[PDB]
This record gives sequence, structure tokens and C-alpha cells, in this order.
Amino acid sequence: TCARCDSXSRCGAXGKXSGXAS
Amino acid sequence: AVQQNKPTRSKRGMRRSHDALTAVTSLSVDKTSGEKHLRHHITADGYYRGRKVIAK
Amino acid sequence: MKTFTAKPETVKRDWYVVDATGKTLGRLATELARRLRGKHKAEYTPHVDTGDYIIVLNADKVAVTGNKRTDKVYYHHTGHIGGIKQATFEEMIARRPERVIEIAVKGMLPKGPLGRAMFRKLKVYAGNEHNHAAQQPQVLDI
Amino acid sequence: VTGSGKKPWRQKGTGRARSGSIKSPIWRSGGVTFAARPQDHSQKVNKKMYRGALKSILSELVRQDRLIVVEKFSVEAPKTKLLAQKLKDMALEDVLIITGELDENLFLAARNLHKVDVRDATGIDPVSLIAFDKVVMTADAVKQVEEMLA
Amino acid sequence: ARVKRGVIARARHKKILKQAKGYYGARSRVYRVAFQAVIKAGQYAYRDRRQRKRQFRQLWIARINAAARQNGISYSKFINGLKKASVEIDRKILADIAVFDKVAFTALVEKAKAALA
Amino acid sequence: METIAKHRHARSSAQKVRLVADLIRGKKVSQALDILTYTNKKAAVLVKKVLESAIANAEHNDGADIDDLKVTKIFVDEGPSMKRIMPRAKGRADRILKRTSHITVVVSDR
Amino acid sequence: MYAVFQSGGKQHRVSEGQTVRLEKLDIATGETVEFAEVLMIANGEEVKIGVPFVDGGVIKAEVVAHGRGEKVKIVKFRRRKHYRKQQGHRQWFTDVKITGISA
RNA sequence: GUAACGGGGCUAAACCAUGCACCGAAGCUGCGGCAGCGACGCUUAUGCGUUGUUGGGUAGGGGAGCGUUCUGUAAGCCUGCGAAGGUGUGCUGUGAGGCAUGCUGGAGGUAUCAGAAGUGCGAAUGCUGACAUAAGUAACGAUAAAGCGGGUGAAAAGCCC
RNA sequence: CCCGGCGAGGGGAGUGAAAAAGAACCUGAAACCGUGUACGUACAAGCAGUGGGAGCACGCUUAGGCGUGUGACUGCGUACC
Repeated sequence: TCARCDSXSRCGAXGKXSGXAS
Repeated sequence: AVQQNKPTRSKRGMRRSHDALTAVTSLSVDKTSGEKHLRHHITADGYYRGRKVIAK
Repeated sequence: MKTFTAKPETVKRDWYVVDATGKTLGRLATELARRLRGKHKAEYTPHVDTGDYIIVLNADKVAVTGNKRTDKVYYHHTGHIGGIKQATFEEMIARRPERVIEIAVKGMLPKGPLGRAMFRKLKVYAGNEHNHAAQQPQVLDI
Repeated sequence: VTGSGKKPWRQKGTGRARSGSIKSPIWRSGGVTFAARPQDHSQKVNKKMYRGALKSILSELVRQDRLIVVEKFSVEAPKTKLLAQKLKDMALEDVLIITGELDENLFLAARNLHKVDVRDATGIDPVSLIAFDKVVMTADAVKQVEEMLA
Repeated sequence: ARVKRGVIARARHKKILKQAKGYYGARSRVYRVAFQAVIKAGQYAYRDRRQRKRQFRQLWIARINAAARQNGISYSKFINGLKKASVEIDRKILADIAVFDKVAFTALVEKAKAALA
Repeated sequence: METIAKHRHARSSAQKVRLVADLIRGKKVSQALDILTYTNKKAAVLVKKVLESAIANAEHNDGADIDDLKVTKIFVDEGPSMKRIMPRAKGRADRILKRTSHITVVVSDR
Repeated sequence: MYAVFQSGGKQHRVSEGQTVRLEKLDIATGETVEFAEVLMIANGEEVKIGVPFVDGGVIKAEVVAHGRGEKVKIVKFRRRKHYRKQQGHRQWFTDVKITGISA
């Protein structure tokens, strides 16, 4: 899997996209 | 928009309390051939209200 | 052996007429809530409603002391935006004087289902006549 | 454990607990935390302690009527039927024969019997003099045991 | 020597689930919840073996005060009258006489009234 | 006399078939067949075959007198579900449980 | 006619022929015990106490059974502080049978 | 939202002074039971009718035990007239536990006293498998669009014409 | 052999010691999900228990106020790590 999604976390949800691949 | 505690099987059966099917029980009898049919519908042989209709 | 428990299906109840004319409100209401609970009977069980039926009449002629007739305020909240509503003692007397005795007694009774079934044995009246003459209420001097 | 030493999922950011190896002992197929090695379970017995134990057990074989001493106990031909009849004569069911000089015909005539054992006076051990019901010593075997232990 | 756990673990779980019968939901079906429920019932049993004596004492005193006021004396004056007469009957038996034998209780009230003055 | 018919491993969820099996419990079997004939569910088609097979197993094996029979005991149990993969968005794999049933109809004239 | 006596620090109200579960006495299972400390004998006309013992009354009872009651469970639990005790307890009792009230 | 006695209510059911009553704890006492330490009556493989006192407890120290698998005892003892395991019931120990049987099971278990441990799980966003919950809910993947007659068939909106 | 679509699945018959061994096959635990029965529940507020406790159901002994199941009502009681 690999789509990212937060402004800046390691893995949260968020509709943005530079922080986030679980 | 997600749950914080799993609902019980009591609450699950209470939600399904209104999911029950109303049985029909109102089948009409054709007067010509004596066949059971739905009320206001044709028969499996195809009569309706006594007189002959479609086919089959 | 075990301590006696009054069975709730063979409790013998009586009927009483109390005239609330000129008596103090809470000083009458605590003897009301005493006899409604059954504290005057030697067979008293706390989880059973062993008390009596009580008929209160002339409840618009009840007396309070001090300056409480123009200054004792009853508050109820309706459950809304503004909600808080506010009536004094003599407004309650002019409006529905049964609720004065009933609020006093319901406050002096326990909470829960059994306390409500104790409150159900209270028949308050703003007049001198009642309707339970079939029940033969022997007169109570409170 | 046969397997690779790479990290299964990266340190931060999945929903999983952190792991470092498929060979972790708290994971399936790849366990034992304190796995056994082949080891030697032998204990040291002092010479005087071993001989004091043999003297105590052989004294109890005397005092509990579990010791028989005969002049000679042998057999003419190596067949177990002769020793079977011979030990049924002497009322001996579960028996430890002990002989001074090590015999061959007596070693073959009792090799098949499990109730019977045959030892030299040199080859005594503490756990067999307690195990068998009766102990039949030769008089030469009593002389050799009394030499070896004193 | 490798020791499998399943039989003794199953016995130790079945004891706790057997002590959890009657309970609601996972409290009677699930070992994690039922263990906490069984320990909580144990704490309640410990606390309420003490609470029982207090509650029955309350009930006995309420019935003694009821029947004494049925006879015309309060509780405190009546217990004063039974101390000033050297009467050692406890409050359980006085509540039992107040329920079942009102004439014997009237006799005890007359005794305590005569001793009270 | 009880007479049992089963549809084991029926490809329908147990919750769907119980909603039709609760229509015809305690009914006479002649009335239950018409209830299942004019019911617009797929489970009615599944449970009508089991009811008809119970009628026939009664008639052929021991039985009596089809006018007498009642549907005394009807129940649906959960069967072995099939495990399937459903791809979703962003490389996530869901599983599909393809749930099966066991349908049991006991017919008995007394 | 009933009677109030006192055996194990507790008091008992009893009639002619009841079985009373007392605390354990050092009396064998056939001896008839006599409680001479009786607090009230009652009837239609009743002998109460003045001084705390009825001087001219005595109760006699046949000792029926020695035994132990229900096993009770003591649970001491201290949450978040790493402590619990489980303990069992059965209490000894003596079932006596009141054979005689002597007014 | 009454909201500065907990509440009802109170002109005492408020405050001060004098008392006597009474309620009130797991405190003290009464009855029964267990255990730890120090010591007297009878007396030793010392048991106690005894009797002084003690017995909340985290980190931690000390003492005593239960259960599980495997080894000796044991080519012994139980067991197809029913073992292990599973599921109830009863009895019993202060506890871990133990004993006996109903049913299921269908071939192995193991007294006592010693020995050795992969020896006891509820947590580690533990690991594997199974099954829930949300829920019969979202969705069924381009808004290019279908309608009828006949055929086949157990059954046709979708197949063939 | 019968139901069903020359189905799947089942009911008999038969093999067997056993189909409470039918191949989705020894034993068959728990979570989970049902059917039937007994009791409770639609004016009542909260870690769901505990202490008391009526009524009901079912075994009792040949009354004895006790067992088993449910638990109206009531005092106390804000999980575990």
C-alpha cells in the first residue's frame, strides 16, 4: 500500500499528501 | 463516524425488531377454475376474474 | 431464624382525611411523607410500600410562616433555550394549590420506583369535599 | 532459525506493533528464547562419600535379610533353563548375583532374564543394590568387596 | 521436557466462567470480562458481609421505634428504660416481638416506662 | 413422527434465510407452501424445496396424510463461509465472506 | 409459649420443638444441654426479666448435629497496586433441638 | 438551569449556654475458627483443655506449598465390565487445588517417594488461526440507452434469433 | 428407492462394533450464531454486581418456612492494567 495523506505525520488520514503511507 | 464500543447482540436484535416480513395470507380463489392466485393478478394458467385471459 | 419481611401482597392499607387548614407546610408534609412510607407500623419493610392512603383537603388554605408567602419561589426548567421558569408561593396557591403539598411531599419521599408508588397514595384537594367516600376514610389529626 | 534478518515492516507508521525479525521468539515459527544446548549432567561424587554410601546400603542389605552368601554359584553349561530351575530352587525371584571372578557361563545364563542380574564384585553400583530384592554374593565376592571398600 | 498448557489453562478458565453464571453479556461468556466481574463480586461480598449487620441493625431500630410510638414512647426513652431496668434483650428480638407478639411488647414498654421514672 | 429435510451448504446468508423461515414456523404445510410460493425472496425458493422434500420423505419413508402435517421445527444454522479477496482503492485488500447456510425443516403430523 | 436465650453471644427466640443453629459448643452429639440464662419466657401471661436473667426458668435441648455451613469466599483486591488474596472459610455450627421450656 | 443549606422544607428543624438520652466504624467487647513470635501447668519422635502478644500493605527481603510434562520405583498397579481428553453434578482443603461418579469418548494412564524443567498468561499498538462489530449498511467501476415478439431452459432484464 | 434441474443437498435401505466413523471423514473445546422451554422485562435512569427480598416455575420430604432457575423492589457500589 502506499498512498500518503497528511501534512506531516508518519501515517495519519488527511486528504493532503506528504505524510502518510502506512 | 465510527463506533467507540461494540454494540451488543441485544441491541442488534432490537435493531432487527422491524426487519420482519409481513406474510401475505390474502390469496384469492378464481371462480372458474378454482386456482389460488394473488389478489388482482392473473393465475399460473392465466385466468382473471372468471373469464379467460392471456395464456400458459 | 430470619428477620420478618412484609409480603407486598398481604399489606393492609387504610384511608385517612387530613385537613391542611392553617397548618405549616413542611411540618404537615413530613408527617404525610412519614405515614405514606409506613414508618408508623411495626411491620415496616424498606423495600415494600407498607404505608397508608392519605387524602389531603383544603390545600389552598395551607399556612407558611415568616415572609414566605411572597418570597418562597418554585423553580422548574422546561428543557429548552430559555427554560428557567419561576413562580412564587402565592402564585402557586392562586394557580394550582395541589402542587404545593405535592412538591413538598415528593421532596420528602425517597427516589426511585417505590417512592413514586408511595407518592401515588396521596390525594390532594383544594376544596373541602372529596370523592373517596366509598373508601371510608377515618379522620386523621395532623 | 532459517530465515532472513530483515525488518518485516518499518519502525513507525503502520498500525502494527513494532517488530524487527521474523525469527523473534514471540512470533510463530521461529521461537525458543533460551534454547537448549547438548549438556553433561554428571555430578561429582567424592571417593569417601561414594564408599560411605556403598557401606550404608550394603549394611542395610545385611540387616534387612536381603543378602545371601554362598560358597560357589555357577552353572555347567550356558543355558538359561538350568539357572531358571536353580533360582526356583533357592526361592529367588528378583535377584542380583555378584561374583568375585567374572564368569561367562553365568553371564550368558542370565542375560535373557530381567529379574536376574549378574555383576562382578568390581562392577557394583549403588542403585542396583537397592533395586533388586535379594543380593547373592559369592564368598570370594565378599572378600573382594571388603577389600575394595574396607 | 516441553509442557503444553491447554488442559490446565482450560480448567483455570472454566472455574472463572463457572463462577460468572447469571452475569450480563460478556461478563458470563468472556474470560477477560468475567475475571474482573468475579473479583468485583468478591470485593462486594467482603464489603457487604459488613454492610449486612449495619442494615439489619437499621431495620430493627426502625421497627422498635415504630412499635414504641405505637405504644406511646420514643426509641431513645425506651432503650433508656431497658437499660435502667437491666434488660439485655437485643434489637433483633425486640423487633421480632414488635412484629409477632404485640402484647409482650406492650409488657416490655410498660417495664421501660416504669424504669424510666 | 418427525421427518427431517436439510439443505446443507446453501449459498445464502443465514440472516436472509431466517427471515423467511420465521414465516412458516408452526403453520400447516399446505398453507406454508402457498406462503412460500407467493413470497418474493430467494430464500423462499431455497426453503420451499426443503419443505417439499420433507413432505416427500414423510410420504415415502414412513408418514401419513399430508393434510395433517405441521411445520413444527424450522431452523437455519451458519455454514462454512468462503474467503475471497476484494481489491479496494489505494492498494488495500478487503476480504469477502461468502456466507453459507444449513436449512433444516422438521415436519411432523402430530 | 416461646423463650429468649443466649448461647454464642447472640440471642434466640424459640418455641417447643424448633431446631436452632448455634455456634459450636463443646458438647457431644447426644447430651441434652441446659441453657440456664434465659431472658424472656412468654405466653398470654408472660414472665419477663427484671434483673437480666429469669431465675426460675431453664431451657433444655438435644444436640442433633455438628457441622459446617457454606464455604464463603474472602477476596482482598487492591487495584493498580499489585495485590489480591483469595481465601475460603467454613464456619462450625451445632444444630440443637429444643425439647423443653421450663417456665 | 433553580445552582453560595445536598434536597425537601424550617421562625426552629437557626445561633449561644447547660445537661441527659439515643444513633453512629471493619474501633472496643461477646461467641466460634486459623496462623506467626516469646515463654509457663503435663512432659521427648512433644501434642496441646492451655495461656501472653501479634496478623492492612507497594518496591523489596524471608518462609512454606500446589499444579503441569518427562525419568526412576515400574515387565509393578488401574484400564474394551471402558484409559487419556471433553461436558455436568456432588463432596472436600485456608489457597493453588483434590476426590467420586452421570453422559460423550474409544486406548492408553499412573499411586507414593525422589529427580529434571521449553513448568503456570489478560495486557507487551505481542505472533498465528478462527469468529464478531459497524451491517445485510456503503457500494455493484464512466449518464453511449434501451423496448418488444419468438426460441432454448428447472428458471431469461442480461444467452440465441 | 423417494424429493430436486439426467443438480447441489437431504431422507430411507444397506456395510460396519460404531455413520453420536460418509470422505467438508478419530476425539470435537472456546469465542460466535440459532431453535425450544421456565422466569423476568414496554413510568423507568448510570462499571450491570453485591446484601436483603416478594412472586412464579420445578424437584422435595409425606407439613417444617430448605435446594435449582428467574429476580419486581430496596441499601451500597464510577472496570482492569
